[PDB]
Amino acid sequence: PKETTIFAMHLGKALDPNLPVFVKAEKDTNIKLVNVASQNQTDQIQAYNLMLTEGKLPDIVSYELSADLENLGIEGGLIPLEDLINQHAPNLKKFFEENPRYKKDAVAVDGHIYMIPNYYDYFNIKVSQGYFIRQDWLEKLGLKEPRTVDELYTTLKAFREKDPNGNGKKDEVPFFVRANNVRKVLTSLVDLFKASPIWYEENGMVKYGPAQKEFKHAIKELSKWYKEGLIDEEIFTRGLESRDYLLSNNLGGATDDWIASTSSYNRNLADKIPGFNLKLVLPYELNGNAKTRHARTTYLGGWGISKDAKDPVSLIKYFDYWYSVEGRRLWNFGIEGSEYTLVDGKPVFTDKVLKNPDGKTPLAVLREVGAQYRLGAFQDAQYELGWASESAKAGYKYYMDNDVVLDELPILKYTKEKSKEFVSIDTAMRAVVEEKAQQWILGSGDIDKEWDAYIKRLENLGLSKAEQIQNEAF
Ligand SMILES: CC(=O)N[C@@H]1[C@@H](O[C@@H]2OC(C(=O)O)=C[C@H](O)[C@H]2O)[C@@H](O)[C@@H](CO)O[C@H]1O
Ligand SMILES: [Ca+2]
Repeated sequence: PKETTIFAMHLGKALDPNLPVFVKAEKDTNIKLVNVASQNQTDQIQAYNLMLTEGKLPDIVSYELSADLENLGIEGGLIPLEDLINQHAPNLKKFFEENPRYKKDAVAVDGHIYMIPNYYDYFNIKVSQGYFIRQDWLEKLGLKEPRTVDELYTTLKAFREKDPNGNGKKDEVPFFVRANNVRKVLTSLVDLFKASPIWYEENGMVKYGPAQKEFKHAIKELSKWYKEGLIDEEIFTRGLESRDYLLSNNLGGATDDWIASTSSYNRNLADKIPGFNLKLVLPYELNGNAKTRHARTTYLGGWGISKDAKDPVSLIKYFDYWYSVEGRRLWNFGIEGSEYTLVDGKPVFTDKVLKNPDGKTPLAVLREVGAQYRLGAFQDAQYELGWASESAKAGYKYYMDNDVVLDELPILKYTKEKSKEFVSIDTAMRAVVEEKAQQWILGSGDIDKEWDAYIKRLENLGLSKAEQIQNEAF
């Protein structure tokens, strides 16, 4: 039994090594994880920053912000992994050989690998979020499916004012989102208005979304919709249970969220809310613009081995376990005999996952056992297709066939000084954006009055230099 410290959080939860997935991994690898993040910590960014001041680094450092993680490597906090992989990680060695695009995500500008990313199965499923609306509420109110942002506005107003759930109460929450930080709230609100809360590419150039007039318009509109009760008054505080709560209580009318899990509610709530039909629609058009910037990335976050780890060989073997057939299946599907059984050598989920008696989504059930826990593993789309509804599967194709999805800007990588400065600027600007966007949407500040000063503040923090760094790396 090898006791191994780790910093690991995901979706606001510190990794619990007693979860079934990690107990099995412990048996198979003899690695016993001990988290340095405690169970009452839910802010991964603040926890990571605090962790950096605590002295000795944990053996394994997992983090969702890969640019920060790579900077830690460049500074010597994380060790290079490439020799460790070549000598002791045959599964990872093979994975990088077979997948050059994925290998590119793991290699820093200086040629070292400081982290193993958590890869999506991008070349099998590359869409992410889509727009959903309560078709049964449309039918009840005699309304057509809205196809433009103005029509959405009018439709949401009808949801708010005309009691579509039929209970005589003004309790409807027309548009809602699902998030565990301010960035994710903004992400699922501003795409409506063809804005972006992050960096994006435009004709060969890299631009900062929150500095654009499209973002100003998005926030100004959202402020109006907020005041009129068309978007959830609790958007910034409701947290990751928002969708579960608002749909299961027949309050929510529309959202922007991941296609498979959001599609699971029709079956999930069919008995509880007769006629419930939360239906995928193409992104609403804004003056003819039919595009969404919601796309799956090749990876999200990653983990590395710190300079303070006593036994890195043992740890790279732990990293490698997740790329074995059995280890990858474990990460993706949970435990054989519990979450799935093998049928002709292929995992098929059980009723526990597919027909959960407490209305948990299939993905929610899988996360509860430690499956899909973001570390540095490789997702398998067969897991997603294994619980996705027929409507979800048709939905992927709907979005792809209609060419509405714009690829995400890959995370750019820089040389050491530029990387340190970019992350510093990017982080400082993020704080300003998230402060002002809340103030403006909630009505405590006036965006028309304050926008120019906000832009000057971003510039003061280094927006132009960040723009230059981004475009050199592009
Ligand atoms: C890597 C990871 O855990 N990503 C999180 C998202 O998970 C995706 O969610 C869905 C879905 O249909 O809901 C399908 C994908 O298979 C799965 O990877 C998602 O939970 C998101 C919510 O904000 O958070 C990501 O970190
Ligand atoms: Ca009502």
